[PDB]
Amino acid sequence: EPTYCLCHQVSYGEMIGCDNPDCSIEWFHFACVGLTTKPRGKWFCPRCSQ
Amino acid sequence: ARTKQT
Ligand code: NA
Ligand SMILES: [Zn+2]
Ligand SMILES: [Zn+2]
Repeated sequence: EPTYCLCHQVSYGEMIGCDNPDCSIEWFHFACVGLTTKPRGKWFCPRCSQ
Repeated sequence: ARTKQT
């Protein structure tokens, strides 16, 4: 099973993809990045946003 | 944003 996110765990629940094509993680669990609902438009992760 | 359900 592939792992994802800042937390390095398997996919679960809703996930969000980072819009930096060079992102090293790519997919994140909503709660790990402080989200309850889908943001509109492009989104970048905390490592990409700084 | 792009999202998926597991
Ligand atoms: Na990292
Ligand atoms: Zn996570
Ligand atoms: Zn990123």
